[PDB]
Amino acid sequence: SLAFYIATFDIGTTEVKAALADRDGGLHFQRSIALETYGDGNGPVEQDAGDWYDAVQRIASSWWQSGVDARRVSAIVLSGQMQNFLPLDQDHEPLHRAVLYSDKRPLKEAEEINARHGADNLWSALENPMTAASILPKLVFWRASFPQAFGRLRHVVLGAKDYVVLRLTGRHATDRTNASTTGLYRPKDDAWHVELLADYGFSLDLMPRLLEPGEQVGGVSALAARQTGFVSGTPVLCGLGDAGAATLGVGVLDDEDAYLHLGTTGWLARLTQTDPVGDMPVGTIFRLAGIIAGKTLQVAPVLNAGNILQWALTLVGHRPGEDCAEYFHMAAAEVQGVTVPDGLLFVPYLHAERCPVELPAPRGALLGVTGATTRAQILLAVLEGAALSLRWCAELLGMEKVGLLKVVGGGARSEAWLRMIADNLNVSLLVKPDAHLHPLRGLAALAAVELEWSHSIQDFLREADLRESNILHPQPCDEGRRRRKFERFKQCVETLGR
Amino acid sequence: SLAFYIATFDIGTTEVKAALADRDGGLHFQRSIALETYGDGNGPVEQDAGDWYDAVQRIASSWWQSGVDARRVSAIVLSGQMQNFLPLDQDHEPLHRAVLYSDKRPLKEAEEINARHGADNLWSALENPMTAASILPKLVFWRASFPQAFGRLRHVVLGAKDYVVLRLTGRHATDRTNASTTGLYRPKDDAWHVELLADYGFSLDLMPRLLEPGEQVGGVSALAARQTGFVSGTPVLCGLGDAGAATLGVGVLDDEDAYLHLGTTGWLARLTQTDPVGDMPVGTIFRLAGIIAGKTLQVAPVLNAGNILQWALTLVGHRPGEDCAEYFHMAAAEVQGVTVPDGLLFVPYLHAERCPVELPAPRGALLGVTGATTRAQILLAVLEGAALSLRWCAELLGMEKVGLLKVVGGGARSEAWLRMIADNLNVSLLVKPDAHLHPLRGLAALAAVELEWSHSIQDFLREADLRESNILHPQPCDEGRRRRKFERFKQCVETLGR
Ligand SMILES: Nc1ncnc2c1ncn2[C@@H]1O[C@H](COP(=O)(O)OP(=O)(O)O)[C@@H](O)[C@H]1O
Ligand SMILES: Nc1ncnc2c1ncn2[C@@H]1O[C@H](COP(=O)(O)OP(=O)(O)O)[C@@H](O)[C@H]1O
Repeated sequence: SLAFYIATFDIGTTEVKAALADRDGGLHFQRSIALETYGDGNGPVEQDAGDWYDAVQRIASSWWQSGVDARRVSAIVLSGQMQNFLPLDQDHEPLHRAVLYSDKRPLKEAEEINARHGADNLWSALENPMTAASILPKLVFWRASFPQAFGRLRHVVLGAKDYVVLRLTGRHATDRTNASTTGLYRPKDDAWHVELLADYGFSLDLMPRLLEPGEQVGGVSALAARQTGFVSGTPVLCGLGDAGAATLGVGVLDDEDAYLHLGTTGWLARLTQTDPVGDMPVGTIFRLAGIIAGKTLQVAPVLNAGNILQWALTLVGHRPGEDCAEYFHMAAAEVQGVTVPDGLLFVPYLHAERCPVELPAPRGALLGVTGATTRAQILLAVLEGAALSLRWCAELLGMEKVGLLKVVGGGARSEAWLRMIADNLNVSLLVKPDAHLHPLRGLAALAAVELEWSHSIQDFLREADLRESNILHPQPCDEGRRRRKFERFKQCVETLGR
Repeated sequence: SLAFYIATFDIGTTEVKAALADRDGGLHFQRSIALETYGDGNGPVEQDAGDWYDAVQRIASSWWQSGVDARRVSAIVLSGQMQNFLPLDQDHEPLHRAVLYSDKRPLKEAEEINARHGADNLWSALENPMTAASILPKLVFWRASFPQAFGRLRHVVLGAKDYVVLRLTGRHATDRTNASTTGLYRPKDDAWHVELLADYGFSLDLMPRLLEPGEQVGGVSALAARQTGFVSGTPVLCGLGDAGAATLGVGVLDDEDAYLHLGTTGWLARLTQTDPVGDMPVGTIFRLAGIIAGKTLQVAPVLNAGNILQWALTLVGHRPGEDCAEYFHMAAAEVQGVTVPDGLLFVPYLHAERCPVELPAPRGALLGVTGATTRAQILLAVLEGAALSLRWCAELLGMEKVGLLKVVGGGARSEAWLRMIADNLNVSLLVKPDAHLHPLRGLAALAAVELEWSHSIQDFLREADLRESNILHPQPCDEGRRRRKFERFKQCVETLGR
């Protein structure tokens, strides 16, 4: 016999990762192409969409030239950045650089939209945040500044991998998981928010068609075949937003499954059965549809995360231009066998925050310092404080029934932090290494089901897994005492607001 | 000719310092005897009074055996600990260990006294604090626990050097500066608080006679001559409390002269013309009489001072048993050329405080931390925060007309701190080295006037001074901006109180 593969891609924020997936869950011919970002962190966060496809071309070229036969690639499926704004003309050419999710320039427009429609009405219909990062504001903001370009507007792409899917098949579509993030989509009606788009003079024709991740969008076109070297007619599946693929990739499949992304920034996620939406949160809470039939990923986005620890390296003598390796090492060494006093408390919002609280301005403090306070206790309180933010998020997400938390990211390198998190959230943790491959595993599994390589996604992931860890469980604690420090921690955030 | 000398002593908290003073302001045959303190910092702070005299004997012996002729000693004068409680019997023997000023065990008794008499009445009459450290509470507390000993009570010594003066002459006296500290003395009537002592069943006979520092208490008695080797009849002057002698010693003589003691703990002092006492302060403010005719030293006692800096060495890696030298060095190096952000604020009450605020419990915090905050900025903010406490104290003392601040103590070793203090208090500083000799210079000068060696104290100090510095002046500042950070600093202390 001969090997067949699924071409998997992630169009991520800083790079494009790819691999050819065999039926046994093996990921081969792994590739990585770096993408540039524009804006220098002064407000704008943009990319040239062509770079994404350019990246896909380069990877496919490198595959054929590495002896891979494009006919043995039985399907193409991608994940990528969610919540983009990308305006295209009639020939599918960008009218503007892609504006990324982290761009939040349109403050006044989001304010207006919320005022005009009612925040409770919008929340009630979208089940998600309407903020400066949402697509409607970015679209309004753009129409006003570029009226000519706007005249030529024909399509609005809302996820990075959707553009590449467009380049490949010539059809404009997206997944419900990504749609959720946009603040343009109604989960309950399963449709774009018609009256809201019409009220601002935007046609439905601008919207992509909604598709299941496993549905075929179309086949690779003759032209795309010439551009990439894929075989014309090779199935291109819809795929899904990277949050969806990453969580699928690590086995987040069942009710009360949960996930934690601990990078420079982070997010905590709880999968559950789709329920009637509750009252507006006083903390940005996403509810992503479409990852599993009948289930919703409840996500709390965290802006102060692994960056809190990174900051604290200053405490052990780190300076602006130095490699951080030796300092993470000292910090870990120093907090060994240390205990944090009930009175010592670190509030970790060194940057503006969304969850668990809206803080447009930082609120960073070290409280309860006495003469007996050591630097080691400080370092630890930082981890504790960061973990208390996380417990706050879990409380918002309703995670009291979650048994196990899948953890990814560089943040998990702090053994001391993990311990803080398990203990304070009172949940077990399992670390999942190689976070860059996760969305690819998820995609490969959904593709495998569609190709009839496997009966289910679950079955697929569990096999690759025999291919290759000990769960970390919480120490026993004075529930009630950890709980009192937790409430005080809440009172401190409020009190620091004056 | 041949040298004549004044025997000067300071009966301090941790040691007895002494020297023979010539007429040119020279201090010779310097001695130091260490004293032990009992209580292990668990509440009690006591010493054996006999140790004080024992120390004086040993020093005088060492003088005669070093070729000094006791007849050339023309007067004996001492300073020492103020605000002691020392109960003696009819033979002048202690009925209890001397209870030092820092002892504050009698919480309930001070509370009772204040309730019974009115805090405003007491303040109005005593012009000083009535607290657990005051002599009346300690006396009540002692009578209740030792009724037998109390039956034998005949004299109550209120300053350490007064006991030694008692051992030397056989007369019981004290100075008005020390009397002030006791909460038993009425400045305006110039007398002990009769109704207050009588109301608690204590006779006036227990009180020492009030004397000027320069007045002769008596001559060395035959017996004391045998015990010490001094010449019988050698004048023993009354002398004064160490705060009085230390400030005299450095030239604090004129209205709006000021003084700063920056040790582990500290105090700030402003000399001014005796005025009608104002309303009770919400911050422990002493008003000491008797140092200069018609003038009053206004003192703010600080409990968080050089100990704040000492604590901060933890930040640069200091650990419990290590020598501190190299760490003070790094901290100084690290804050060089650094600026403290207007938003970064350190509240330095790592221990309970009296001035500028009553804080029975610590209130230590680092506020306004952002991601850009460095350790160096932290170190500096600590100094700034400590200095802001000091500015608060100056504001309480009414120091807006003070031109120059005489500074003593190990605290002054931080060049960076001095700069913070000058800038924030907006006053010039002059550091006075060898703080242990200060009370001796002061005593020697007052003695010199009495012996007709010099026409005035001022004249005396200014000469020794030709024997041997650049004043440090404040940088120009946005008054108004330093002032806004100062007010915020006040608001933060209150807000941290919940
Ligand atoms: N050696 C380490 N030990 C502890 N944490 C680490 C270490 N190195 C990196 N980190 C953490 O990794 C975080 C970023 O991880 P990462 O997964 O690359 O997220 P991101 O792609 O968002 O920057 C940092 O903020 C830091 O706290
Ligand atoms: N090398 C130094 N540099 C800066 N400050 C110093 C240094 N060494 C000692 N100190 C300060 O000295 C203070 C104590 O000084 P000191 O005059 O002996 O007062 P005390 O007798 O009350 O303990 C400490 O709290 C510390 O901050």
